[PDB]
Amino acid sequence: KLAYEKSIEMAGNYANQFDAQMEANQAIARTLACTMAEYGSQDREEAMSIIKRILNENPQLIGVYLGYEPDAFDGRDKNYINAPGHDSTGRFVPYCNKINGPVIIEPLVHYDSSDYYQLPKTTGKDTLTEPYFYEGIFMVSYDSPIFKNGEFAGIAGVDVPLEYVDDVASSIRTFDTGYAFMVSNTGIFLSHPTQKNWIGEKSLSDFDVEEIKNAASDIREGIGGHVEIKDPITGKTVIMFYEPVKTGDFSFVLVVPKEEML
Repeated sequence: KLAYEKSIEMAGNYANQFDAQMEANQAIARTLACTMAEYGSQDREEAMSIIKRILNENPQLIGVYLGYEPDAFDGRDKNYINAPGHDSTGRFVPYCNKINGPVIIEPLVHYDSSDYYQLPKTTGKDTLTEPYFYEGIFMVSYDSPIFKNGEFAGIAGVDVPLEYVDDVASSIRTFDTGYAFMVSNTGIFLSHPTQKNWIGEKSLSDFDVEEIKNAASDIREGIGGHVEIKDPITGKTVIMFYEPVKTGDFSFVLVVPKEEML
């Protein structure tokens, strides 16, 4: 009980440690969105220089981007069809990034259907995607709607790689063999000390174990808690403590062998 409470606080502590940098990342996209909502100068090259500077000043990001509705940045998509950083629409959709090493700007893709654009568009709200792999890079995307004259004009977003999560989480130790990992709001592993292959690929809700499914429900709803999980075949019990990460309701999880705690 002294053991559980201390573990509850430690999980909460780490959850908020990860949360802090996420709030900062979210604030970058949001402030870029506020700024572009007031931006009347219509200078595409200048807007691409602004996103490239924000990228280069934030080493924890891998992409900074804007994507606009037809003609909503400067009324002139027809003049930018297939220009550098554009596609065949001429919409202003520059994705400034260093996914492949060097910084380049190429057009966003799937903005007519993918959540990073469509959720801001239909909800009017800031959003954080679930984690995914793109071109070999494990990441999430934070996006904020740009409102011009009270109408949705497009989004400002930042892509955030998550490799550092496993670097940090998988070296956390508690008691004798207690360990830690982070998951996303739908329970997708962002880290794991031994199963690198679960990262980005498996979810808590995939485990055929009542207690783990129950943890994943709470996690989905932003709820902290703990469960006791007994392995009938090894006889070993662990306690799995999970505490919400407030930005996106991800979750920081500590797993502790019950005997070590008493």
